[PDB]
Amino acid sequence: EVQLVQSGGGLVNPGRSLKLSCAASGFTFSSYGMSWVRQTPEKRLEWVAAISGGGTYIHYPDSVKGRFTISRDNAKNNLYLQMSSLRSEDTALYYCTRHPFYRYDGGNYYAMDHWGQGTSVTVSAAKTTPPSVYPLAPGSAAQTNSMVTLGCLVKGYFPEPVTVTWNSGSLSSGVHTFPAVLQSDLYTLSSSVTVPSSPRPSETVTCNVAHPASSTKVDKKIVPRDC
Amino acid sequence: DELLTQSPATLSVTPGDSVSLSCRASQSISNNLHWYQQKSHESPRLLIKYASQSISGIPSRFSGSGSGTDFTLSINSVETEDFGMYFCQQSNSWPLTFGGGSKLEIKRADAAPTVSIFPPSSEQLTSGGASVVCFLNNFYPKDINVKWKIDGSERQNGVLNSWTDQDSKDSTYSMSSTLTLTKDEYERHNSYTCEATHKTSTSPIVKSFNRNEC
Repeated sequence: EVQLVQSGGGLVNPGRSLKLSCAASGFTFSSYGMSWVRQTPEKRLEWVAAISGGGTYIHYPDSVKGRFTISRDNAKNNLYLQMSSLRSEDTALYYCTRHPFYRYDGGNYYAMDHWGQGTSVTVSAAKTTPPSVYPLAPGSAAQTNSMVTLGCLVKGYFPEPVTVTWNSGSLSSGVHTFPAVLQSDLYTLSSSVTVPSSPRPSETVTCNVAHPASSTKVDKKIVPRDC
Repeated sequence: DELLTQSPATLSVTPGDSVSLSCRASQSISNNLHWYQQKSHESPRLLIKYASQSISGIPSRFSGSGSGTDFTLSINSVETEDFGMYFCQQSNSWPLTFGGGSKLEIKRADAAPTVSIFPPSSEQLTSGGASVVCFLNNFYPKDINVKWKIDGSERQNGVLNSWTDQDSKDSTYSMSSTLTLTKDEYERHNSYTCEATHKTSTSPIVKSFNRNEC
């Protein structure tokens, strides 16, 4: 128990606003101080706001002071972060975290002993564009083995993320999903799968892509064919 | 504003070796130092409370030591479950600050990539574009050099690479290399080559295809 779950993250233009939520469970919420922490793409951890078991005594780093507001609802057991005046640099994963039992033992410290899963917030002017799904089949010419490799290119989409499964989640082993790379405001991602060269054209290999942002969903058969 | 300076930044270890991660502080901050562990695709975890005092359910293998400007996290035998990023955080004074991070990697034997090359889809081709893709699979160490050659001459223009993080199964890395051409420039050259130069060999591993079809 002691579960924290963030929601509300998404694509925002620079200058717009977003409101994040964090649901607590497994504890008596009003007895604990919580904080918001953001992880940046270059993998750094930065603290952005603290809030007490009862409300009062909100703390901010100089950077956030004036744009973000940390709120709680001790009733509905929800922590909030209201972001405003957003700018590109606020792009990152936001995590809600809780601090150890808060007592008036004459001022003490604050560790973060439980953390959320994060919500992603992207500040960008780029527009939502769904992906193009292309099948990568190998040339039935003269491979080297008992195993054949197959792929799918997910191209030209915005923003992240996309979900890519093989055979609807069935084909689990021999999958490599490569991290998306952003170029000219659109991301491109690839996924590869290695299956035995017997179940080849015989058994159908399909890659399932979903890009929630565009509410897009493509099912693309590959069957290791003669090109 | 405290500065926490973490050393080393990167570090490869043989499962078995003890390691020491340092977290220096620009100021005092006595025991107000805490250490977190973040595995791949997971959230940070509390490990060491006040640079000595662990939490629980954590191995005894992890030791937190220090007071003042220098604090250290000791990991006595390195195990596969143990590789990820390690962060120190100071609670002493607001604004709470963290240190850059100490990435740990599993040093394994060297391994040659299995490369496969893929011509543009005929689906892609309608839309006027051609992406030629090479996968460089399960190699170690990470540093690999990939070059595109069109009819023999090196092509720099239009390439986008993507490396995976270290695998949890066997400690390898993977990589996708994409070259993007227009159908027009694609229908004007004959041979597509992708050459990978890795530690593992003196000769570049090369995989090619000739355009042609049906």
